Parts: sequence; C-alpha cells; structure tokens
Amino acid sequence: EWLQAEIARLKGKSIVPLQQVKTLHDWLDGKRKARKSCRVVGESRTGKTVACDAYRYRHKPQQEAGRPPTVPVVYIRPHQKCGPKDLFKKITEYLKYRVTKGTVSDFRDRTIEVLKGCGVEMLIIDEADRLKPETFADVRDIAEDLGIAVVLVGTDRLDAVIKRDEQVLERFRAHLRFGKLSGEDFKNTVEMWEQMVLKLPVSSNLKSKEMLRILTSATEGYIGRLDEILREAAIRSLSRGLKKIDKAVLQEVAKEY
Amino acid sequence: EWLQAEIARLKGKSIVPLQQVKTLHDWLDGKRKARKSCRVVGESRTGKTVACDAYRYRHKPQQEAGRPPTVPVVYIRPHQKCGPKDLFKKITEYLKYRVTKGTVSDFRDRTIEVLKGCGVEMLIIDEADRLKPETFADVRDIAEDLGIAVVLVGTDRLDAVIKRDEQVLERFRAHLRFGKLSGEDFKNTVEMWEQMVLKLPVSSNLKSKEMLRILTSATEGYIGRLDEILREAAIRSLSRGLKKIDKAVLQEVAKEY
Amino acid sequence: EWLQAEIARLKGKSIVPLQQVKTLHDWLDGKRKARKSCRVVGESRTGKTVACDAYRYRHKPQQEAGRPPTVPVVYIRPHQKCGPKDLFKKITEYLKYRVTKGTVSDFRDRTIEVLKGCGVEMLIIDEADRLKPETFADVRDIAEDLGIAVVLVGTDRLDAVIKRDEQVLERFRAHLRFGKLSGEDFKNTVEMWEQMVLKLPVSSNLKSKEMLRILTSATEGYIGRLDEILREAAIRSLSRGLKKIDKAVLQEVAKEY
Amino acid sequence: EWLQAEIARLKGKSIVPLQQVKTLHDWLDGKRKARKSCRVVGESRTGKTVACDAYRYRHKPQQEAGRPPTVPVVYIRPHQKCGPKDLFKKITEYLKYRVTKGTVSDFRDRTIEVLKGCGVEMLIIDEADRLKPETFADVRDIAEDLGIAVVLVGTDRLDAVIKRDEQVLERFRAHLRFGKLSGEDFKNTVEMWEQMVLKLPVSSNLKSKEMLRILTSATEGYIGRLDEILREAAIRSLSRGLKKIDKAVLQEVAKEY
Amino acid sequence: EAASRRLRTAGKTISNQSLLQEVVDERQKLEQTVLRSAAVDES
Amino acid sequence: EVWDYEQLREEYG
Amino acid sequence: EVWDYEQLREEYG
Ligand SMILES: Nc1ncnc2c1ncn2[C@@H]1O[C@H](COP(=O)(O)OP(=O)(O)OP(=O)(O)O)[C@@H](O)[C@H]1O
Ligand SMILES: Nc1ncnc2c1ncn2[C@@H]1O[C@H](COP(=O)(O)OP(=O)(O)OP(=O)(O)O)[C@@H](O)[C@H]1O
Ligand SMILES: Nc1ncnc2c1ncn2[C@@H]1O[C@H](COP(=O)(O)OP(=O)(O)OP(=O)(O)O)[C@@H](O)[C@H]1O
Ligand SMILES: Nc1ncnc2c1ncn2[C@@H]1O[C@H](COP(=O)(O)OP(=O)(O)OP(=O)(O)O)[C@@H](O)[C@H]1O
Ligand SMILES: [Mg+2]
Ligand SMILES: [Mg+2]
Ligand SMILES: [Mg+2]
Ligand SMILES: [Mg+2]
Repeated sequence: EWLQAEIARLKGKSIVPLQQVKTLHDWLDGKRKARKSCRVVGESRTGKTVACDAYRYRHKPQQEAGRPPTVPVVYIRPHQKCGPKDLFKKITEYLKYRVTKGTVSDFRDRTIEVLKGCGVEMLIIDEADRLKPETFADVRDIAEDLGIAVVLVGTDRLDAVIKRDEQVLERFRAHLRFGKLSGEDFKNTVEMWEQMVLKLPVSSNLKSKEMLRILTSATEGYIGRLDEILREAAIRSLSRGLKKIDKAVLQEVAKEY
Repeated sequence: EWLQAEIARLKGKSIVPLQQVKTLHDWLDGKRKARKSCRVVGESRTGKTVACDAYRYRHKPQQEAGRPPTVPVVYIRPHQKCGPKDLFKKITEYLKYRVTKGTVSDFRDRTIEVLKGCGVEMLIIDEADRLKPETFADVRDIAEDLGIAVVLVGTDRLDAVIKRDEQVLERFRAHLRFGKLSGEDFKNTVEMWEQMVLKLPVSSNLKSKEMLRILTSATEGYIGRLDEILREAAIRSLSRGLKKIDKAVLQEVAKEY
Repeated sequence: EWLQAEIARLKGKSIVPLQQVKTLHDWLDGKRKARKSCRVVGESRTGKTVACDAYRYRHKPQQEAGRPPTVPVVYIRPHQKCGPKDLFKKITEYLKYRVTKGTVSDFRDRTIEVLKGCGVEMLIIDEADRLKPETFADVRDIAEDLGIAVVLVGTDRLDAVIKRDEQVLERFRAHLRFGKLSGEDFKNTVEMWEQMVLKLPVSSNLKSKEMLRILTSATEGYIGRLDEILREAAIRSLSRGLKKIDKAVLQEVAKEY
Repeated sequence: EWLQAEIARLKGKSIVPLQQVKTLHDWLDGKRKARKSCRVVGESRTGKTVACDAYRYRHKPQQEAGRPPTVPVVYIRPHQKCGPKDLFKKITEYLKYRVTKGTVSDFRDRTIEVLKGCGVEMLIIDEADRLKPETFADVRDIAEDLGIAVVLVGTDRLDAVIKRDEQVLERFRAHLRFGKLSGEDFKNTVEMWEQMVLKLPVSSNLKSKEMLRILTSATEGYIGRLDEILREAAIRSLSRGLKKIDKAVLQEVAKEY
Repeated sequence: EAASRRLRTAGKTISNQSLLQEVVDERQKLEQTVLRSAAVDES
Repeated sequence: EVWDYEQLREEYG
Repeated sequence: EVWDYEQLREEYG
C-alpha cells in the first residue's frame, strides 16, 4: 500500500542544501587549506551537525591500491565524558583500523601513526563539549604536531568549556556561528521544505504569509523545528487520508509545544 | 541427485579473482624480486589468507628431473604459540622433506639447508602473531642470512606484536594494507558472487538496491560475511525448492548477524 | 603552478628573531651557565614555545665519533598527566636511546645514566603543568643530584600547579615573564611580518596606521594571533586572485576572531 | 639480459666505507691490541653487523708454512637463547674444526684448545643479548683465562641484559655507541649510495632538495632503511624502463613505510 | 586609573606598555557604554 | 537536490 | 635575516 511507504520516508531524515550549509562548506574549505583550527557554534537544532556530516561525505575517503585510505576529513562525535583513550579509539576506528589492548601511550602513538599516512588534514569534533578537560591537551597536540585543522563543534555550552582553558580558547578563537533563520530566507526554506522535502500528493502552498505565523510561533526559526513540524503534519495527513497538510493539521501539530 | 550435488558445491570454498588479490600479487612479486621483507595487515575475514594461498599456487614448485624442486614461494601458517622447532618443521614439510628426530639445532640446520637448493625466494608466514617472541629471531636470521623476502601476515594484532621488538619492527617496516569492500567495488563483488560462485539456475538479482541494502547491512564489507551469507542463503533456498535466492530467505539469514 | 607552492609556504610555520626571543635566549644562557633552575611563564600564544624551540636549535647536539652525542640542551613537551616513566622515556628518547621494558627504577637509572655522558646541562620542560604531582619529585632530583638547569615553561596554570607543592615552588622561583606587545615594537613586528613572512609579490602596506589599528584590535598583542591572521589573509587574497592583502580581506579575517 | 643482471646486482648487498665503519675498526684495533673486552651498542639497523663483518674480512686468517692458521678475529652470531654448548659449537665451527659430539665439558675443553691454538685475540659476539644468563659466565672465562678481547654487540636490549649481572657489567664497562645518520653526514651518505651502490645509467640527483627531503623523512637516518628504499626504488625504476630513480617511484616506495 | 591597581598588585613591571594591557584585558560598563551614545556621532 | 542518510552510508561509506 | 623553521632543523641536524 502507498501510505506506509510514505510514512517510511517521512519518519526518516534527509539533507537539504540550505545556503547555511554552503556557507560553512566554503569556510571549512578555507580552514582546511590553512590548517586553521577553529570552532563552529550556534544554538541547538540549528543544522550544525547535518552541515558537518554533509562536509564529511563530499570529502569522502579515497582508496589507493594496497595503501591505507586517504581520508582528508575525519568526523567524530565523542561519547559523553570522552577521555584520551576514547578519543584515540574513535579516530583510529574511523580510519578503519582496529585498536588493540594497550596503554593510552600505545593508543596515542598508534593514532598519530594513522593520522599520518591516511593524510588526514581536518578533524571535526562534533559535541566537542563532551571532551574531558584533560583530553583537550591531546586534541591540541594533534592540531600543532600535525598539519591538521581541528574544528570544534558545539553550542554556547562549548564556549564555557573552552574559556575554562585559555590554551584551548586561544587556539580555537576563530569561529563561525549558525544563526536562526528569519524572513525571506525562512520563507525560501519553508518553500523548499514543501517542494523538495515533502513532495506531498497535493500542495499546501507554504509561501502563504498568514500560516507562516503558525510555523514561526512553533519554529522560532530553528530548522530542526521546521523539519520536525512538516513531517509530523504530513504523516498525520497521509494517515488521515488528507492529500495535503491542512491548516487543521498544521495548527494541531504546532500546538504540541 | 541435483540438490545434494549443488549443496556439496556451495558448502565448499573457491577463489574469486578480486582486484585486491591482484594488488597483493603484484606487490608480492615486487618484494620477491627485490628479496625485500615486508608485512601484510588487514582486518579479519578481509581475504588475506585466500590471496596468499592464490599466490603460492601461482608460484608452485618446479621439478627438474631428480633435483629437489625449485620452490620460490613457501607458505606456512604456524600453530598457536609456534616455537622455533615448530617453525622449522612447518618449513621443512612444505618443501617435501621429512623431519628426522633431533635437536632444535638439527632442525635449524636442516631447514637452512633446504631453503637453499630448493631456491626459496619468499617465505610467507600467515598468522605471524602466533609466533613466540623468541621465534622471530630465527625468522630474522632466515631473512638476513639467506636472501629471502619474509612476509608476515596478520591482523592489527600483528602490528602490536611487531612493535614490541625494535629489531623485528625495523626489518618489516614496509607494509600493505588489506581493506574492506565498499561502494562500487562492493556492488561489483556481489555481482561476481551471483555469477561466478553461487551459479543458481535463476538470477537472484543481487545487484538490486533492496538486495544490496540487506547485504551491505549484514556484510559490512567483509568478504567473509559476503561469502558465508550468500552460500548459506543459496543452500537454504535450494533446500526449499527455490531456484534462486529471494529477499525473504536472504533477510532470514542476514537477521542472524 | 604559482599559487599552490606559495600557499604551501604560507601554510607552514616560520621563526622570526623578535626581541622577546633574543631576551629569553640571553636569559637561558645565564641560567644554563649558572645551572640555575627556573620557570618561563606567560599567556598562550605569546611565543614561549617557538622561543624555547629556537634555543635548542641554536645549541644543537655535538657529535664525536663513537661516543653518544653531547647534548647541552634537552627540550621535552610531556604528554598530559605525565608520570615518571613517561618523563624518563621522553628524556632518554630525546638523547637517541631506546627504552627497554622495565620498572620505574630501571627507567630512572637509565635516564640518570644518559643525562650524564651526553653531558646535558639544561632540560626545558614545555607545558610542565602536564606533569603529575609525583613526577615533580623526579624533576627536582634531576635538578638537585645532577648539575642541570631545569626550565619549566607554561601559562599561569603552571604557577597554580607548583604553588600547591612548597618544595617545587621554592626551587623554581626565578622566572621570566613573556609579555604581549603593543605600540612601537608591535608596529615593527607587523612590518617585520609583511617584510619577512608574507613575501607576497605586491606590498600590503600593513605598516599603515589604520591597518595597524584593526590588527591591534584583533591580535590584541599576541604574536600567535598576528601570525595566524596575516597567513589566513594571504591565502584568501592569493586564492581570490589578489596580489596583495588589503582591508577588504584583512577585516573579513579580523572579524572572524 | 641486462635488466636481469642489473636486478641481480641491486638485489644483493655491498659494503660501503662509511665513516662510522672506520671509527669502529680503529676502535676495535685498539681494543684488540690492548686485548681489552668491550661492547658495541646501537639501535637497530644502524649498521653494527655490517661493520663488524667488514672487520673480520680486514683481519682474515694468516698462514705459515706447515702450520695451522692464525685467526686473530673470530666473529660469531649466537642463535636465540644460546646455551654454552651452542656457543662452543659456534666458535669451534668458525675455526674450521668439526668437534665430535660430546659433553658440554668436552666442547668447552676443545673450544679453549682451539682458541689458544689458532691464536685468536678478539672474539666478536654479535647479538650477545641472545645468550642465556648462564652462558655469560663461559664468555667471561674466555675473556679472563685467555688473552682475548671479547666484544658484545647489540642494541639497548644488550645494555639491559648486561646490567642484570654485576660481573658482566663490570667486565664490559667500555662501550662504543653506534649512531644514526643525520645532517650533512646523511647527505654525503646519500650521494655515496647513488655513485657507489645504485650505479644507474643516469644520475638520479638524490642529494637534491626534494629528493633529500623524501629520503630524510622515509629513512629517518637508518642506513638499513636508506639501503632498502634506494635498492627497491632502483629495481622498480629499471623494471619500468627508466634509466634513473624518478621522484614518483621514490615517493611510491617511501609511502610504504 | 583602575588598570594601575590591578597592574601593581600583580607585581607587573610598571610601564605604559603594561598599564595599557590592564586597561583592555558590568554595572559601570553598561552605564558608560550607554553614555557613549553622543551627539558628536549624530549632529 | 536532497540526500538520504542511508544512501550516503552506502555511497560515500 | 630570514630563519625558516625547516632551515633550523637542517642546521640542528
Ligand atoms: N540542512 C538540513 N537538511 C535537512 N534536515 C536538517 C537540516 N538541518 C537540520 N535538519 C533537521 O533538523 C535537525 C537538527 O539538525 P542538526 O542535528 O544538524 O543540528 P545541530 O545544531 O547540530 O544540533 P545539536 O546542537 O542539538 O546537536 C536534524 O536532526 C534534522 O532532522
Ligand atoms: N578471493 C576470495 N574469493 C572467494 N572467497 C574469498 C576470497 N577471499 C576471502 N574469501 C572468503 O572469505 C573468507 C575469509 O577470508 P580469509 O580466510 O582469506 O580471511 P583472513 O583475512 O585471512 O582472515 P583472518 O585474519 O580472520 O584469519 C574465506 O574463507 C572465503 O569464504
Ligand atoms: N618568534 C616567532 N616567530 C614566528 N612566529 C612566531 C613566533 N612566536 C610565535 N609565533 C607564532 O605564534 C604561534 C604561537 O607561538 P608559540 O607556539 O611559541 O606559543 P606559546 O607561548 O608556546 O603558547 P601556549 O602557551 O599556548 O602553548 C606559533 O605557532 C607561530 O605561528
Ligand atoms: N656499511 C654499510 N654498507 C652498505 N650497506 C650497509 C652498511 N651498513 C648497513 N648497511 C645496510 O643496512 C642494513 C642493516 O645493517 P646491519 O645488518 O649492520 O644492522 P644492525 O645494526 O646490525 O642491526 P640489528 O641490530 O637490527 O641487527 C644492511 O643489511 C645493509 O642493507
Ligand atoms: Mg549536534
Ligand atoms: Mg587467516
Ligand atoms: Mg606553547
Ligand atoms: Mg645484527
């Protein structure tokens, strides 16, 4: 049946090439050329993690015959309270090596060995605020012992962690902020989410200026609210046998907050 | 009967001429020509052992009318905790000589004797991490005193064992990495298994995106998982009177991983 | 191609003989002559590390045939939470010795043995605040038993660490403070960078008082900010087809901090 | 065929008169004349074995009409975990006596007799770390009872073994440190290898800046790495029909380390 | 004037160079930056 | 254009 | 005079 397959995509996640993502990708290209360590900051659900993943994918590992892969961009997200051993494990496993049993000293030396030769040139640490205060020293040592641009990604929660160590603060001072959208950029984004993401059976014409108040009141300009609303409404509409997102559905979803 | 004949075939093993096999063979040919010692490292079930077997079969012993055979490539897998006498016994029996009862010194001198005259150019030691640490000295002496390219094969556990002895580490510094399959290479490998390995009466259409999705999730790029899933799925399918693998049987197998 | 080579030049680091570096080098010569242990303290990116690194390259090892090298100055940066075996391993490896697995007592005796005979007379420990509280007792015994001027380098976090141990504080009271720089020598330092570091084909005229203003505001007197802004401004300007750094690019960089 | 002759040449080994070889030989001439027991210590693949082997050829056996040969230098490498009998076997076989099977005591008495009879004055024991603890007592008795300089050759593992028995430690206090190549000495070594070892039809100019940077990074100053890299790179270049080592072939080899 | 207090109490070497840093390295800050709004930028 | 995390897992992976 | 960080290693070596 048709409806269950639409639900199976609408409960999924997708990537939309917003201009915010483009702007980050030009910036990360400049940092990767300069090997410039830096940070990406901005409120929750602003699209940072999805923009970072899109950068990983477009700069995927290149295979070379019988060599370790060339992996220009390594993306990791630490587990909470990430120590040095946890950091080294995530980096080495990302490069498709297996960690052996060993000391932190073994893990460090093995990680530095494979950060070389795999030709890593950027390290993106998402949820960089999950790093333990002692493991930033190893992150800093990677940044300056190798020609690697380390990009710390977090919310303003990260800046509190950063400013608690002036050696971290002074290495990651350069920054880019993901902001909330508004106005015509929000209108174009809302238009994109109808006509590119949902691709629903019958249009709702989400350029409409009045219902844009309903979105704004729930969405506050968070993309990660906007993308949530429409999938909730569309699944309900297609569950209810409505070929469009009706106002009665959008406002009911937007009322759950 | 048809069924038991097909089951007896699928139960077995075979060698598929994957590109990573050819890559290793050309590299081993270079190392053998130069008599350079080296190591082969890669994740478990990535195909290292089959590729090393395929090499020594392409370079099997040559008879010369009542001389001992010219045997340019020796392949051994040591048993666990292989001591020096075990190692010498492995090598001697490969060259078609019987080990007479004697001391380790007698075994060493006899092995050194028959590595000459058989004209051994390359010695491949698979599961080289099973060697006792004292046994590496005798492996180094074979590389040093005879002009023999010794190739250590193992997983990342070998790379840790080797780094516990600078004299071994510094001799086997050159390496080849065996990788997992992914992407287009994995899609071609699935196509080859359907055509060249399983050889069912009817096309299983394993190139299909829905089939690749199942296979990619369960195989994770390990050629060992790919082989042992598809053979078992074919055996299950034939046992049910199906003339091909189907999604339901394939999912039923893949669910066990 | 022109650009990729110059970009790779700007992407690497350089050293410039600033008066702070010259001042430290004379001070370290006095301390090394006197065998006086001391600390070098100052805010991040004031140039302490580059200055201490330049000091060891100016006092390079002397080799004489068949002896271990005469190495007057040893420079180490400990890993985070450096214990005594980590410290001993750092010193012995700098002196071109391989450590053999053994007890702390064995690592200690081997380090004391080679700190003699290599003729070490100054030990610079960069980011000494990484040292565990227990390993400071071995640092003090190196300073007291041998005739070695130990130099602790760090931020004010080092002063926090050593004030918690009376016996460490009193041995390392003699100190030199690295400063941020502003005005005349800052103006000279900006000019020195465009003369000796950027080497762009056309003059950027960063000597211009309005260019010095924006650099004053962003670099805030840290040489590690000044270097990173100009290098990043060069790569952007060259990549945008500009022969020159000018405010339209320089202030785009400067606003990024 | 010319190519097969050139590969056969580059495949092998040759002795190059490096300055560290002359240093060792002059030092061994002193110790042999003073009849003084000593040790040669240096990290792996620094060239200790080739240098000691060159010394026994410089001081080959000498003959008198109707007399046994005087053999001033005996060179042995023990097998791993060498007991007394295997030491005595090694020595007596080098002096060209097939000692009939017998007791350790019979082997000892015969070894003393031939060490006296052949006029041996220096006994170089390469990889002396391979001796069992019980065997150093027999090595000490050869040094003490006969007028023989015993030279223990090994890595820093030998220094650790020797420290475990005061009676060996105090007999072998004198040492020569065999060191790695660096600086201009490395550059002179690279040029000697091109002119004297590789001897290719066209000059490769390996001493030039980019080539020297590749070799410096890949060899790290080990003469073992320098020899093995350039020989394989020469074999690869000639196999491709090149008349020289090309930069691409050199980096291709260097990338495997 | 305020910088000279934090300058000397930290034992810093007294100079215009160091004093200027203690200027640049809050109720009165909000108040003074309100008073910064001035007709010389507006007339 | 839009992408699926599951496609990107195969395609780039 | 310029003092390139690589030339300091070349001089130090
Ligand atoms: N560019 C985008 N295309 C498609 N969906 C998006 C995009 N950006 C955000 N999303 C949706 O909104 C959610 C929030 O995005 P993302 O996880 O990247 O934000 P974030 O700022 O990294 O969040 P946090 O700081 O909370 O971890 C995503 O899970 C996804 O559902
Ligand atoms: N070239 C090949 N052709 C066909 N099947 C293969 C090939 N290589 C591997 N296989 C399949 O994968 C299995 C595992 O491969 P193999 O034994 O070579 O692994 P390995 O890398 O040596 O593993 P381990 O390190 O765990 O011992 C084989 O037994 C076979 O089923
Ligand atoms: N004398 C100098 N010549 C050239 N560049 C310099 C000099 N001093 C500093 N730099 C630049 O500033 C950066 C920071 O300098 P440095 O690493 O010496 O700082 P630091 O004081 O040791 O910092 P931290 O305390 O944060 O570890 C250098 O990596 C280099 O880019
Ligand atoms: N004088 C030399 N001339 C030419 N090649 C040399 C020379 N010395 C060393 N080599 C090269 O370096 C290799 C390693 O040298 P060597 O066997 O002497 O090492 P070693 O110091 O005894 O090492 P280990 O301690 O690991 O046994 C040689 O096999 C040869 O390829
Ligand atoms: Mg996130
Ligand atoms: Mg195997
Ligand atoms: Mg520093
Ligand atoms: Mg040796």
